[PDB]
Amino acid sequence: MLLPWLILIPFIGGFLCWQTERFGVKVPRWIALITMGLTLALSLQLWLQGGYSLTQSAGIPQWQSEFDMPWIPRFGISIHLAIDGLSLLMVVLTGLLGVLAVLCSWKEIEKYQGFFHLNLMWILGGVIGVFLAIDMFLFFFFWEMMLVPMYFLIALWGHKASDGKTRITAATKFFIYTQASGLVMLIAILALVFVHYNATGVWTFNYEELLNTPMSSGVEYLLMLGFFIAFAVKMPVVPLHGWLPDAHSQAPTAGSVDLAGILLKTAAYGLLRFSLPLFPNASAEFAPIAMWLGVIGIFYGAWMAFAQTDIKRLIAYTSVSHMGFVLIAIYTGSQLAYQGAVIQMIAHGLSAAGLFILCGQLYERIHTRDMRMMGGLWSKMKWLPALSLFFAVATLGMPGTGNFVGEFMILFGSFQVVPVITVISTFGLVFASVYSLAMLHRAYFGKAKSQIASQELPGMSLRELFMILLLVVLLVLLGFYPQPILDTSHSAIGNIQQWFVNSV
Amino acid sequence: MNMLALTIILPLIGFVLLAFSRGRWSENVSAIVGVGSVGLAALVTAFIGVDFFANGEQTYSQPLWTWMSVGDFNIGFNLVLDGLSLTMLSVVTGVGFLIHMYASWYMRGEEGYSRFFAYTNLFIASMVVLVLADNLLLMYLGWEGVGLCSYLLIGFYYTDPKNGAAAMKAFVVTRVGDVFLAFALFILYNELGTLNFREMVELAPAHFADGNNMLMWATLMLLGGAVGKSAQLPLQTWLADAMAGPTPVSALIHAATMVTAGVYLIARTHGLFLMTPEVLHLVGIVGAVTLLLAGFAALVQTDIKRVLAYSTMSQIGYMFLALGVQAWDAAIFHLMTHAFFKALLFLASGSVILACHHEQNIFKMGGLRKSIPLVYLCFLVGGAALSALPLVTAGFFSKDEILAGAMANGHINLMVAGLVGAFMTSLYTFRMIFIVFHGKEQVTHSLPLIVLLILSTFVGALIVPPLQGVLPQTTELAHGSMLTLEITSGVVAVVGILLAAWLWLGKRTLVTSIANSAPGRLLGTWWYNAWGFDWLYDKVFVKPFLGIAWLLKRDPLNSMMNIPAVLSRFAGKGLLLSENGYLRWYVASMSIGAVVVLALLMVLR
Ligand SMILES: CCCCCCCCCCCCCCCCCC(=O)OC[C@H](COP(=O)(O)OCCN)OC(=O)CCCCCCCCCCCCCCCCC
Ligand SMILES: CCCCCCCCCCCCCCCCCC(=O)OC[C@H](COP(=O)(O)OCCN)OC(=O)CCCCCCCCCCCCCCCCC
Ligand SMILES: CCCCCCCCCCCCCCCCCC(=O)OC[C@H](COP(=O)(O)OCCN)OC(=O)CCCCCCCCCCCCCCCCC
Ligand SMILES: CCCCCCCCCCCCCCCCCC(=O)OC[C@H](COP(=O)(O)OCCN)OC(=O)CCCCCCCCCCCCCCCCC
Ligand SMILES: CCCCCCCCCCCCCCCCCC(=O)OC[C@H](COP(=O)(O)OCCN)OC(=O)CCCCCCCCCCCCCCCCC
Ligand SMILES: CCCCCCCCCCCCCCCCCCCC
Repeated sequence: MLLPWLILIPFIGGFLCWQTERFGVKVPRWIALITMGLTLALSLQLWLQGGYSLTQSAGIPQWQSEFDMPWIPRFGISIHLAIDGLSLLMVVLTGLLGVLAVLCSWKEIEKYQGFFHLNLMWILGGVIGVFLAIDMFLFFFFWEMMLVPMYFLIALWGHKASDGKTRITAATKFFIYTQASGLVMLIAILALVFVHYNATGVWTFNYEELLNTPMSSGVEYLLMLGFFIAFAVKMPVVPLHGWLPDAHSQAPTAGSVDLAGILLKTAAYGLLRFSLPLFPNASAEFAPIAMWLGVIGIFYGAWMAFAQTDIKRLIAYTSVSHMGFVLIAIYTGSQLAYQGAVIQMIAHGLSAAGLFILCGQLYERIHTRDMRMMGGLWSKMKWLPALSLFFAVATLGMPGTGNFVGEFMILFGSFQVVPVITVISTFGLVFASVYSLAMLHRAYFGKAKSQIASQELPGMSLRELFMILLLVVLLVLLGFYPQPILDTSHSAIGNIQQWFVNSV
Repeated sequence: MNMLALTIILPLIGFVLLAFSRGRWSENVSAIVGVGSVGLAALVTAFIGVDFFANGEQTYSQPLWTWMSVGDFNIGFNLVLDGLSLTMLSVVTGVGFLIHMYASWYMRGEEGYSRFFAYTNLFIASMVVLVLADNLLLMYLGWEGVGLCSYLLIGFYYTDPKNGAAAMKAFVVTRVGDVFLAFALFILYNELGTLNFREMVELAPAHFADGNNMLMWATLMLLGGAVGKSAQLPLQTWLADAMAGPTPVSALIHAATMVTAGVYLIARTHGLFLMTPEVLHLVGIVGAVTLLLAGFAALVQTDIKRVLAYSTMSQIGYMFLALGVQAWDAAIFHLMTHAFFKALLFLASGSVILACHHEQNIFKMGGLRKSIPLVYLCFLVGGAALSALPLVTAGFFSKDEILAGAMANGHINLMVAGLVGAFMTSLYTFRMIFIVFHGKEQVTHSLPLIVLLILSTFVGALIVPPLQGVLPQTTELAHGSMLTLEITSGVVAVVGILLAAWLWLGKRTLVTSIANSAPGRLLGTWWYNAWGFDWLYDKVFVKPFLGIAWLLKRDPLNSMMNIPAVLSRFAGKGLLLSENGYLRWYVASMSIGAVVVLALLMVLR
C-alpha cells in the first residue's frame, strides 16, 4: 500500500522541484531534499514494520507487501508492486543514495536547476519502480523510463570542462546500449507471455503466473539470453561495458548522476529476481559461460582501472570488476554466495558513492582529473586524501568494511560450488589491491607533478564532510556488523535459491 | 581476564583519536595519547597474565558478537586466550610499548607525528586481533589489518616515491600470501564446516579418515599465507625494500607484529599440520632454505638496515625450522627472544642513523664506539644475542632449543643447516659491527633501550612462555647429546665471531681480495640482490602485468562492440548515394524494384 507512494513521492517531488523554481533559485534543492528524505523515511518505516528478520523462506512468491491496480487490462497488464527483503534493501539503498545525490548537488544554483532536480527525482523513482515491479511490462517500463532523464542529465548538465559533442556522444552511447538491450528483454518477455498464453489461454504479464510456464529447452535458453543481455548491459558484463566509463566521465561533476542511477545494481537484482526463477534450467546450463564472463570482467576491469589516467574512469572500471564478482556469485546456486552478493551490492554502492563524491570534490578543488597533473595532495588538503584512502581501502576488500564481507562470502559459497573460478577470482582480489594502491599513489602521494597540486587548497565544508563520514560509518558498520542486513535478505535469497536448485 | 577486549579497544581508540586530530594537537599530547594507549594495553595485558596464572593457566574464551551467520556458515567475533595467545599478546604489547616510547622520542619535529602514532596504534590493534582470534576469519581480519598498517607505515615518508613503491610492493606480496591464506580458509570451511581452531582440530581426523588430500591442500595454503606474512620462501622479497620506512616501523614489523604472524599461524594450527607430516616437513625445509639464503644475503649488504632485515629473515627461518621439526616451544621461545634483541638492534640502528648525519653506507662510517658508546653497547649485546653468544644471551638458549628439537626428531639435515646458518649469522653480524663501529673516525628513549638491553641477555631466557597444554612437548635429547650440541653451537658461534674479527677488524686485505675476485664479485652481486628473486618476480609478474595494461589501455572490447556503429555509418553513407536527386534514376529504381518484385513472385509461386 505504501509502495505506490514509494514510487510517486519522487515523481511528485521532481514536479514540485520544477514548479517551485519561481519562488527562488535556492528552493528546488530543499524540495528535492525533503522528497528524498521522505522516500528514505518511508523505506525505513517499511523496514521496521516488515519483520524481515523473523520471516522464513516459504517459497516464491512470498511478499511482505503487495499492491495491485489494473493498467492495461487488454494484455493483462497491471501496476503490480511487491516488496520483500532483497527489494527492500535495494529501495533503502536507493533512498540513501538519492539523499546523498541531492546533498552533493547543493551548491549548483544555476538558472535551470529545477529541471536538474526533476530529472534526478524521476531517475530515483524509476529505480525504485524497477526494484518494486513484479509485472514484467511494468518492470520493463521502469527499466527504460529511467534512462531518458539520465540521457538529458549527462547531455545538458554533464562535465562542463569537456566539449558538448563529447557529452552528447557519451549520453547517446549509454542510451543506445541500455535501450537496445531493454528491447531485447522486451522481446524475451513477449515470447514468454505468448508461450504462457498458448499453454493456458489467459493474458498475463504477472511474474507470479509466468513462473509456472512449461517450455522446451532451447526456447527457455533464448528467453534467458534476452533477459541476460539486458542485465549484462546494465550490470555491466564484458564486453557490454564500454558505455559505463564514458557515462561516468561525462556525468555532472558533483556526481549526483553517478549515485542516482548508476551505482544502484538493478541488473544483479534482475538476475536474482527474474532470470534465475523464470528460467532455472536455462540459467543452470548458462552458468559456466556467465561465471567465465565474470572472471574476465574481474581481471579486465582491474587492468583497465590500472591503465587509466582519469580517476572517474578508474572508479568505473573498479565497478566492472566488482560486478564480475557479483555475476560469479549469482550463478552458483549457493545461499552463502547469494547473501555475499547482496552484501557486495550494498557495500559497493556505498564505497563507489564515497569514491565518486570525493572525486567530484577533488575536481572542484584542483579543476583537473588527470592524475599526471597531481601528486603529494596529502600535504595540501585537510580531509579529502585520508577519506579517499579509506574508500580505496574499502574497494580492495579490506576487512572492517562491508566489501570484504561481501566478496569473501561470495568466494566461500563459490568454492563450495566451483573451486577453479573461485581461486582465479581471489587473484582478482590481488589485482584490486594493485589498482587501489596505484590510484592512491598517483593522486595523493609523492611530489606535485604540476602547479595546481603545489598550493594549499580549501578544505571540505561541513555538508560534504557529513555525507562522506556518514558513508564511512555505514561501511564500517556493515563490515563489523552485517547481521541485520543478512537477516533482512535471508528469506528472499532463500526462496530464490530453493527455486533455482529444486527445479534443476 | 575479562578485559581481553580492552587490548584491542585502547589501541583502536588511540588510532581514531590521533587520526581525527589531524595534527592539530601538540607533540606532547599526541605522544601521550598514542604511547598511553599502547601502554594501557600493556598494563591490561600484565593484569590478564596475572589472572591467567591465577586460575592455573586455563583457556579463557570471551565472545563479543556473531560476525556472520548464513546457515551453517557461522563466524563469531570471539577472542580466546591460552598460553600461546598470552605469549604473543605480551610480546606484542610490551615490545610495542617500548617501541612507542622510543618513537615518541625519535619522531620529534617530524611531519605527521599524530598520523604516525595513529598508524602504529592501528598496527597494534590489528596484531592483537590476529593473535586473540578464536577462528580463522577473525584472524584474517587481523592479518589484513596488519598488512594494511604495514603498508601505511612503510611509505610513511610519502613525498619520496620510492618509499611508496616499497610500501606498494610489500602490500602486494603480502596480499598474494593472503590469497593463499584465503584458499586455506575456503578449503577448511568446505571440508569441516567451521573455522574455529579447536573445532577444526576436533573434527579433522573423523572427516579425513578416508582421504587426506584436501587437508594437505589446506595446510599447504596455510603455509603459503604464513610465508607471505613472515617473509619466507618464496614471498620474502618485500622485507629489504620495506626498510624504506622509519626505524620504529622496522622495529615493530620485524620484532613485535608483522613477521611473527606466520610463525603464530603455523603454531596455532599445529594439529592440522600434525595430520599432514609432509607439509610440516616442507615448513621446516622452507625455514632452513630461507635462513641459509638470508644469511648469505646479509653477508654482503652494505647497509645496516638491509643487514638487519636479512637477519630477521634468517631468524624467522630458524623459527620455521623449529616448527617443521615439531619443536613448537623452541619456536615460540625464539620468537620472544628475537623480538627482544631485534627490537633492540633496530632502535640502536635508528639512534646510529640519527647520530651520524643521514642514512649512510657501512663503509663510510668507522670507529663509532668512541663517539656514541651506549648505542655501541646496545649493538654489541644485540649482535651477541643475534649470533647466539653462549651462556650470556637468550638467543643462545633459543637457538640451542631449536637445534636440540631438530636433532631429537631425526632431522639431521635441518640441524646441519641450522648450524651452518648460525656460523653465517655470527659472520654477518660481527662483520657489520666491526665495519661500522671499529676503525678510524670519518630519558624517553634511554629506558626502552635499557629494558631491551636487559632482555637481550640471559634475563630474557629466564622468561618461559606458558605453552603447557597448548603445544605438544618436544622429545628430549639424551644429556650427553644435548651437551655436545650446546658445545658445538657455542664453538661455532665463537669461531664465527673470531673469523669476523680476523676478516674485518684490521686491514681487510683478504676480504677485498675475495670481493674483487671475479667469482667473488659474481657471488657478491648474486647475494646482494637476494639470489635474483626480485629480478625473477619483476620479469615474471610485474613486466607482463605492465605490458598487458599498456596493451589493454585502449579498451579493445569497447572498440569491438563499437564495430556495429561504424558498420551502420558506412551502410548509411552507401545507401545515401541512391538519393542523388535525379528523377530519371528514381523512375529507373521503381522499374528495377518492379522487376525484382515480379521475379521474386514468379520464383516462389
Ligand atoms: C551481446 C551482443 C548481442 C546483444 C546486443 C544487444 C544490444 C545492446 C548492447 C550493444 C549495443 C551496441 C551499440 C554500439 C554503438 C553505440 C552507440 C555509439 O557509439 O554512438 C556514438 C556514435 C556517434 O559518435 P561518433 O563516434 O562521434 O560519430 C560521429 C560520426 N560523424 O553513434 C553512431 O555512430 C551511430 C550509432 C547508431 C546505432 C548503433 C548501431 C546499432 C545496431 C544494432 C544493435 C543491436 C545489437 C547488434 C549486435 C551487436 C554485436 C553482437
Ligand atoms: C537484434 C536483437 C534481437 C535479436 C533478434 C530477434 C529475436 C530472434 C529470436 C529467434 C528465435 C528462433 C526460434 C526458432 C524456433 C521457432 C519454431 C519452433 O520451434 O516453435 C516452437 C514454439 C511454438 O510451439 P509451442 O507449442 O509453443 O511449443 C512449446 C515450446 N515452448 O515456439 C515458441 O514457443 C516460441 C519460441 C520463441 C523463442 C524466443 C525468441 C526471443 C528470445 C529473446 C531474444 C533472442 C535472444 C537474445 C538475443 C540474441 C543476440 C542478439
Ligand atoms: C548492421 C549490422 C550489425 C547489427 C546487426 C547484427 C546482427 C543482429 C542479430 C543477432 C542475433 C542472430 C540470431 C540469434 C538467435 C538464433 C536462434 C536460433 O538459431 O535458434 C535455433 C534454436 C531454436 O530452439 P529449438 O531447437 O527450436 O528448441 C526446441 C527444441 N528443444 O535454438 C536452440 O536450439 C538453442 C540455441 C542457443 C543459442 C542461440 C543464440 C546464440 C547467440 C550468440 C551470442 C550470445 C552468446 C551467449 C552470451 C554471451 C555474452 C553476452
Ligand atoms: C578491530 C581492530 C582492528 C582490526 C583491523 C582493522 C583493519 C581495517 C581498518 C579499516 C579502516 C581504515 C584504515 C585506514 C584509514 C586511514 C585514514 C588515515 O590515514 O587517517 C589519517 C588522517 C590524519 O593524518 P594527518 O596527515 O595528520 O592529517 C591529514 C591532513 N592534515 O586522518 C584524517 O585525516 C581524519 C580521519 C580520516 C578517516 C579515518 C578512518 C575512518 C575509518 C575508521 C573510523 C570510522 C568511524 C568510527 C565509528 C565507526 C562506526 C561505529
Ligand atoms: C614461484 C612463484 C611463487 C609466488 C611468487 C609471487 C610473486 C608476487 C608478485 C611479486 C612482485 C610484486 C611487485 C609489486 C610492485 C609494486 C610497487 C611498484 O613497483 O609500483 C610501480 C607501479 C606503480 O603504478 P603507477 O603509479 O602507474 O606507476 C608510477 C611509475 N612507477 O606499480 C606497478 O607496476 C604494479 C605492478 C603489479 C604487478 C602485480 C602482479 C601480481 C601477480 C600475482 C601472481 C600470483 C601467482 C600465484 C602462484 C601461481 C602459480 C601458477
Ligand atoms: C542499507 C545501508 C546499510 C548500511 C550498513 C548497516 C549495517 C548494520 C548496522 C546495524 C547497527 C550496528 C550497531 C548497533 C548494534 C545493536 C545490537 C542490538 C542487539 C544486541
